Amino acid sequence: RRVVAHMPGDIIIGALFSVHHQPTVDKVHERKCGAVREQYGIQRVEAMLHTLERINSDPTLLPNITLGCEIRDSCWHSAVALEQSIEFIRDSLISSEEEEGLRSKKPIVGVIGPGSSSVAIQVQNLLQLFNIPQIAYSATSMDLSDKTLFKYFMRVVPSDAQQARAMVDIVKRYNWTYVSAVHTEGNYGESGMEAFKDMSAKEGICIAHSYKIYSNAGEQSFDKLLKKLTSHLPKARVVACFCEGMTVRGLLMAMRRLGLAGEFLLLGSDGWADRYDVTDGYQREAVGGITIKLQSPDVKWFDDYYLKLRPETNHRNPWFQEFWQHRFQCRLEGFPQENSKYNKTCNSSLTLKTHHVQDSKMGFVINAIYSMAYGLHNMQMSLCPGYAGLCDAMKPIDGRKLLESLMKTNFTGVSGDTILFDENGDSPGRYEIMNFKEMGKDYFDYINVGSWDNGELKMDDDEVWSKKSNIIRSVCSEPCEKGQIKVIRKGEVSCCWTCTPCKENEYVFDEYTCKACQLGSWPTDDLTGCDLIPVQYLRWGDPEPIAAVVFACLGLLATLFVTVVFIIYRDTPVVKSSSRELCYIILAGICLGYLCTFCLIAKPKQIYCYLQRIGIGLSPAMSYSALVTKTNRIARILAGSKKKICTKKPRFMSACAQLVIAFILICIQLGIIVALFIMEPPDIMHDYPSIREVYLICNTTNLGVVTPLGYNGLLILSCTFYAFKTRNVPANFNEAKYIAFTMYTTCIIWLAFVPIYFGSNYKIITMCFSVSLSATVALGCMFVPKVYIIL
Amino acid sequence: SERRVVAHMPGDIIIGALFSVHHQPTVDKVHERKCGAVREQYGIQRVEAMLHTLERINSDPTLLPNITLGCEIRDSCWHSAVALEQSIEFIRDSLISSEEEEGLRSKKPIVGVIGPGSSSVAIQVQNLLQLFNIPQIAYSATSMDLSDKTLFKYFMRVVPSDAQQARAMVDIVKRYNWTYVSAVHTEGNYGESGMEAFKDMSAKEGICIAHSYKIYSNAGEQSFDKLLKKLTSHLPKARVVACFCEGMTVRGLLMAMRRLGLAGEFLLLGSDGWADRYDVTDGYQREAVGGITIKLQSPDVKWFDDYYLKLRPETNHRNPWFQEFWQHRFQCRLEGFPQENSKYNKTCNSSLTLKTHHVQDSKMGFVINAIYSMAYGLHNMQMSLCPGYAGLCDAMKPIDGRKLLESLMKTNFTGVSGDTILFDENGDSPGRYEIMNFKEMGKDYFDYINVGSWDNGELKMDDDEVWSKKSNIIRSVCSEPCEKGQIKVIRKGEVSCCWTCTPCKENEYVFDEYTCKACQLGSWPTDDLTGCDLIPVQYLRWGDPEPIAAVVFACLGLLATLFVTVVFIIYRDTPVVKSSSRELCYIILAGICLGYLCTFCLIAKPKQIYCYLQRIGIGLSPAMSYSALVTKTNRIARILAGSKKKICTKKPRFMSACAQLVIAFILICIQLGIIVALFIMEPPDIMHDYPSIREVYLICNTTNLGVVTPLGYNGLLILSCTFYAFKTRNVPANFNEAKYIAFTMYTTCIIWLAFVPIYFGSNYKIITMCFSVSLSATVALGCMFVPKVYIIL
Amino acid sequence: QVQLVESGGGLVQAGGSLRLSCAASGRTFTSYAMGWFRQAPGKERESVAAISSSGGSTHYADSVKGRFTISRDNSKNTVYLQMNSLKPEDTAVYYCAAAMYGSRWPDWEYDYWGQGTQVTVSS
Amino acid sequence: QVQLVESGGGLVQAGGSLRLSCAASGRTFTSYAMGWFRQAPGKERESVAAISSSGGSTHYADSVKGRFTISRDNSKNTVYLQMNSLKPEDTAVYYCAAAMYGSRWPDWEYDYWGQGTQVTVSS
Ligand SMILES: *[C@@H]1O[C@H](CO)[C@@H](O)[C@H](O)[C@H]1NC(C)=O
Ligand SMILES: *[C@@H]1O[C@H](CO)[C@@H](O)[C@H](O)[C@H]1NC(C)=O
Ligand SMILES: *[C@@H]1O[C@H](CO)[C@@H](O)[C@H](O)[C@H]1NC(C)=O
Ligand SMILES: *[C@@H]1O[C@H](CO)[C@@H](O)[C@H](O)[C@H]1NC(C)=O
Ligand SMILES: N[C@@H](Cn1oc(=O)[nH]c1=O)C(=O)O
Ligand SMILES: N[C@@H](Cn1oc(=O)[nH]c1=O)C(=O)O
Repeated sequence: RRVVAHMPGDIIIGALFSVHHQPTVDKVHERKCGAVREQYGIQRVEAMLHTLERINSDPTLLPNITLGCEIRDSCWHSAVALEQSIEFIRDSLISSEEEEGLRSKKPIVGVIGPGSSSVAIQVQNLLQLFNIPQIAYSATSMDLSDKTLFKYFMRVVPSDAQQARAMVDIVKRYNWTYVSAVHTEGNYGESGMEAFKDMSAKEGICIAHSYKIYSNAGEQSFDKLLKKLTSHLPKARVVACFCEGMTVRGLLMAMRRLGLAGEFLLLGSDGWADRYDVTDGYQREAVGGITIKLQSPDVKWFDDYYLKLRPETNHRNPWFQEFWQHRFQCRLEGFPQENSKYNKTCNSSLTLKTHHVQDSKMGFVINAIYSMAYGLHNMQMSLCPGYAGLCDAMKPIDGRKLLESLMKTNFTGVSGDTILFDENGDSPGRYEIMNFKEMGKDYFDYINVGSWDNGELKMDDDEVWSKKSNIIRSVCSEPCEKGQIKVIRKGEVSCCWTCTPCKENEYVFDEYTCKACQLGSWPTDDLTGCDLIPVQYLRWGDPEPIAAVVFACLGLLATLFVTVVFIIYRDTPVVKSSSRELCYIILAGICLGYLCTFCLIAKPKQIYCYLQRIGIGLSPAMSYSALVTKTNRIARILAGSKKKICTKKPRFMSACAQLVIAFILICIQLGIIVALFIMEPPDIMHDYPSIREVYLICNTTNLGVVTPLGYNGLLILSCTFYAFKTRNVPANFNEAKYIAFTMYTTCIIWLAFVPIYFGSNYKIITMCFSVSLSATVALGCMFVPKVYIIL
Repeated sequence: SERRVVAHMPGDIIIGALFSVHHQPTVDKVHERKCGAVREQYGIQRVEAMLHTLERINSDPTLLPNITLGCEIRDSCWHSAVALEQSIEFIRDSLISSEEEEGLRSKKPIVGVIGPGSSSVAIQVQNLLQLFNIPQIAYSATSMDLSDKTLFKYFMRVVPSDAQQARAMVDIVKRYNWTYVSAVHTEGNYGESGMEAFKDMSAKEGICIAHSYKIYSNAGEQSFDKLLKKLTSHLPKARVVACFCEGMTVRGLLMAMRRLGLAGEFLLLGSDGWADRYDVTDGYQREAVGGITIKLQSPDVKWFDDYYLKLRPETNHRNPWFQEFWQHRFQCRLEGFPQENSKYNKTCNSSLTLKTHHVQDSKMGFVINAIYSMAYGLHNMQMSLCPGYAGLCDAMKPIDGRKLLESLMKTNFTGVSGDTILFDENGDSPGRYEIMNFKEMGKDYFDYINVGSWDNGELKMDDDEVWSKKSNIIRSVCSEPCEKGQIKVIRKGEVSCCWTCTPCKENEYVFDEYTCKACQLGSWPTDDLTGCDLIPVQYLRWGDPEPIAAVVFACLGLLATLFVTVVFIIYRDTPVVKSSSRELCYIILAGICLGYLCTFCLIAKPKQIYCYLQRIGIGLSPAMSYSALVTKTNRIARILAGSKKKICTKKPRFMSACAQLVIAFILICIQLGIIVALFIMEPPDIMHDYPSIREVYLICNTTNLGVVTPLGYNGLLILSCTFYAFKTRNVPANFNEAKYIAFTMYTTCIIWLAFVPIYFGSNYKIITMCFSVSLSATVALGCMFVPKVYIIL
Repeated sequence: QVQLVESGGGLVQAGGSLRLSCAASGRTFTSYAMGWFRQAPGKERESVAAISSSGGSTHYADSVKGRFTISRDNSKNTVYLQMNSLKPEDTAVYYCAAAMYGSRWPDWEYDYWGQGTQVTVSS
Repeated sequence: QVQLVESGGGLVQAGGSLRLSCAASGRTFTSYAMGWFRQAPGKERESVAAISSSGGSTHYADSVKGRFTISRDNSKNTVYLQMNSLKPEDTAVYYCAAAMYGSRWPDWEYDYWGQGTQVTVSS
């Protein structure tokens, strides 16, 4: 049997305070509670007793009304506090069985507590069957807002549904990406971790592996947790804990028992906010640890009341003797609670203020007790207006009217704060964030950092680490994005990706794929768009073909040097004796060849491709139409009159008409080139030999240059047959010998042009090279010995 | 101030029960805790089963003689608060027994309860029960978080956990190609634990889940149609919904499927929440067609068949709900019966029976198994503590619950199907499963039909039984299996089954399902793009057929060499050859024949000695092909610049024509020493070429200067022999031999000018090489030997 | 366990009116039908009237059709009987009895009774 | 509440032995220390013997130090006092008392009492 801490009165208010530690394994079926708890236990008890001292002395709050109370232990465990809840409603059960035939106490009008989530969820299920409203002080789990399911439950603290938001904002602000997370079993940590991993994916924060563990785990079943957390090193450096205090202390104990001191940071919820006892003895393994806290100020009343409490004076608290035993480790000689296991009997000069740690959440307890008090006060003001004390409207007290009073309470807190709540029994509050770090050498301390309210996360980054180079960011794959390296995930976790560079044909179209560009379009420097590369237009000429351009200039100078003594100075009797149109057509074809040389190094526009097609088809046609007239003028004397005897005269009876006959062969190639102009217009075309290499050409076919060459090739053999025996005919200073030598020189490069143009990759300077080579020797072997010998 | 109605039977030993008599309360009624209408097949059927079971046990001389087993039955209504009220109604006597006792008799305390029939309500009830040592044996609490005997000491069930139902559903969706499923689970920790086990065992099998959904079984339609609006957004991607929901939730889904025109839209898989329940399908049965579900296997009970049909409302005097059962299932009032329910009209005939549309319950054999388990547990307590007395002696007065637990954990007996009923150290009795399907047997005749069973992974089913067709409903697969040995798989990062397809390049091969590696230089990917095979070189030993014309042209050059040497070497009647030096024409024929020999020594695989032979034919054969000509070419130089024509005051020759030929022999080895130095500075070895990725060649180690170096000396020798034979073109020596020599050099120099761009610009330059060699060798004999020999014929 | 208390009896004139009351001490009163009995001195205990558990279906003997009016209250767990046309052969010892597990009325099963009451109708 | 029952009184020669028994009601006996008193007729009541709540720390008056032996039982919720070296001035009305919120012995603030017993020691 447990021990109730009762105070008599007219109106009884129950309580559930965690006096002792929760039972370890192989003791939970016995339900034997462990040692006492100094700061969640008897401190809360003396707080409640002094609060009822203050309320029973207030003439404002409930005059002519005495508020009794009962306090039963909870021991953080579902079954223990469920036993004590049965101990509450035992009177309400027997009040319906002794009543009909066949007085103990007054029934409890409303409880306060307990101080976990899951135990409170267990206790309400008994309480809502007897209309007994519950006001909590630390039940913060977000599955307590369901007033459809939980009608008679209230708390003066906000839900942890925004603690997950604040922890998400903290790990958002410090570049965290790939975290670990443990949560204690029972639906505080379950609901908190559920909200956290629901709000992590909205912020894209990957989680390594969620872990659940009881707060009663032995070390053989506890060291597996650090063995599983070790397998994310140095990948996951942070552990987002929702665990309660003994679980975090178990983690620190296992970190010391595995040599992992100072290994990695861990973030916690309010389970170890100001609790020095979860760090004492293990404090080197918790250094740098950041956690949050539901914000609460200090209570000055309890400071001066609580230090003045002596074990020889306190006659209403059953656990104060064992408190005095345990926190000082001594026995007492005459006191009734001996605990003679402790030696070294205490001095009578001891006090409480030595190493006094004021509780963090105990202002909320006083807020809850005041909430019950103002609720009963509002019941009095709403049902019994004209009487001081309990009249016959509250005999007995209905719990539903008490709920309607309690849901609509407005008053001022112990810090003067307006205490009120929604239609869910959740009073809003603010937070504070601390860090556990080395203040002095062998002097470790919690220290405030910053607050949080509705997303307004205000902190101090230089306060933490005293350094802007912090602990290793829990990021799986490093940010290898350089505008060139894509990101490929393996499919398991969206933050453990692989890095891969993209090709020079490829650009970063997206963070997960690289698109290739178009034909010839080239990716830019950050690989986002497909820029272009300009053509090699070559108007001013490449400098080694500039030598060929100056060579064609020298060909024009040789043309001038011939025409200065051939066209104007006509003292030569041989030119006027024969037809002047012979040498005129020779000079015309040669000058048009050297003119079409310079009409090739240009941007290939429409009319410029027309000019180059003229220079490619008609200029070799007219360059040979230059020669062929005077070449086959000798044919009408050779095959016609005396040398080759034939019985026909294929000529006319006039040398001018013989020149008309020689004029016939000119337009035959011109008609075919005009037909090629009709069958193909001279237009611009682009070339892309490589991806980088960009050119602009004309629409040139393979047969487009063979077609002026296919007719001119047979004409070579025609003029060879027409001037075969003439090489031994000494006509006009051996002119036919130099003509045969000229044709012999000429035909070789026309043989050579085809593989040197088809095999090359440019064939355009080869073209003008071939034109000037065809035009040079025909004048060099004919005009210089004809003119210079008659000088 | 509402009170329920206990269904009690007196006896010496009281056994409680929690049976779901009524439906669970809807919203805006749960705070009043007013239960709804009755439940025909989870309710009063179970009640009459328990009452007839205690009839059979109270008549058995074997089980507990001299011992009467009373019972109390209280409603549960599937709800935590209602059954928690009834649990308080159980332990009310045990509470007052510790307060009336010390100064300051109602009933006997309950020794053990049976039920209830959910998971979460049972989890609520045990927390009261383990405080008073009262053991609980369940019949449908199947959730896997009930094996924690550290936490739940006084709890038992005769059914297996749902931790293997998730395994069986995973095996079902594994067997029918399912990949991207949807899943809803009811709130409360039956569906929570089941869906947790399912989505824990899905990723082990790689089965992606679209979105898990939770919903209460009390959801109104305004908060229920959002569930189908969220399930519609996976169409036709997710075609299957793996339900762990209980029966009213599945019926709510079918009601919403009818109320949105989504009849026959998509299949849904369920757990045992709607296994044999016709009532969750009645009225909505067209929207559930083709639906597959599982069932915890149980046979029929023949006893309850004959007992239950013989139950009349004018006879049953121990069941408080049987009148309202008779009211509700037949929709009538009764005139003289005490429970009127006058809201119903059309008063029932007195000829009615129960067997019309009788549906035997699926799980009610387990109820009888649980009651027998309590009976054999008390029997083993009697045999272990009170051996020599028939009845309750003073060892069980009162009964301890811990001794009852030690008895109950070690129970072995035979089931109603003769099955050995026993369990582990966790209170979980093993069993087997059956799988059914809800499909159209007859027109307007829909029925559950058995398919197959399951035990320890041995999933035996019948695929042709389902759909009557091997072309089934659309497989819930997100991205189609586009793997063709050529198309890689790229996931977007969200879900590992919704990937994108991408073909890989011809340089690329499938090294892995998520990346394509490129091959090496010239190595080519195979047909399924797994390994990098090779492509052979163009060795060209037998020759390409258009260079075969050049090979036959070199054969004709050898034939011309034979036609010259047949009248130059043997038939030596020519006075001009014996008058001059025969070694002149001998070196000419030697250089020419070695040129035409090195032509054929080029079309080969480039080995080490073969590259040596081709380097010989490339460097020394043009050297010796000109060393052929240059001796007789500059033999005339010692007469031209020496004696009379070009007067010089020195004699750069010797006093013997044989010694003049020795002087002409000097210029031969000068190129040979430099080519030997190039052999030292570079050995003739094989090299590969890769112009394209596909194009593979094998060449010799050839430098650009390696052929210019035998040409750089030979180019200046052209101008040297031109200066040495400039005026000789007008010197009529030996039938105008110097004229044909100048014409020969004029013919010769043009192709040596032409070779450099036609070799450097081409992409093969190897048939150009032998073409140039034969062109250099042809005209030097065609313009010199034919007029010299034919004119003296 | 519900016990019944009859009240309202005594002398009344002929043709008058009277209202008997049957209080029910206990819970679950909504789960019971109610029945009435009377017994003349010397005669047997005859059945009088009945009401169902949900109300609505009331019942009367053929001798008292239209004259006696039954009523119930589930707020206070009490049934009544307003009587009319009071005659000297109605001088009897009235009884109030609760019921459950019945058949066609009059064949019900009555588990409880009350202390009874006495009415004498004079002339 | 916890009630106390003294037993074991009667006549004895001096120098003998006797064993008093203090039976206790209630169920929270493990959370109480126990105290003893006696009062001779015509004299004052004196604090005699004491034990702590967890046992171990027992207490004896120096008039009875070493002669009386206290003991307790937490299984049956009963303390005892085996007395030795009996003397005729031990004739008194023995009392058994309990307390929870005490100070140094003999200041324990006893909140319970018993019926008592009568021992007379003759010569
Ligand atoms: C990391 O966080 C800082 C501020 O907390 C921010 O300036 C920086 O951009 C973050 N790093 C990256 C890669 O976004
Ligand atoms: C509490 O708030 C309500 C409005 O919500 C206001 O009417 C009332 O005056 C407030 N009470 C006090 C004491 O400020
Ligand atoms: C689909 O399942 C069948 C058998 O159920 C199996 O033969 C087939 O290989 C599966 N499909 C794929 C793509 O593996
Ligand atoms: C039940 O099983 C145990 C072993 O587990 C065996 O010893 C015992 O004989 C069995 N009982 C029956 C009735 O078969
Ligand atoms: N307030 C916490 C309870 N709690 O756990 C601790 O470790 N300390 C502490 O107060 C909760 O919401 O569950
Ligand atoms: N056995 C189920 C309970 N249940 O839900 C139904 O819809 N039917 C049914 O039996 C469970 O384990 O929770």
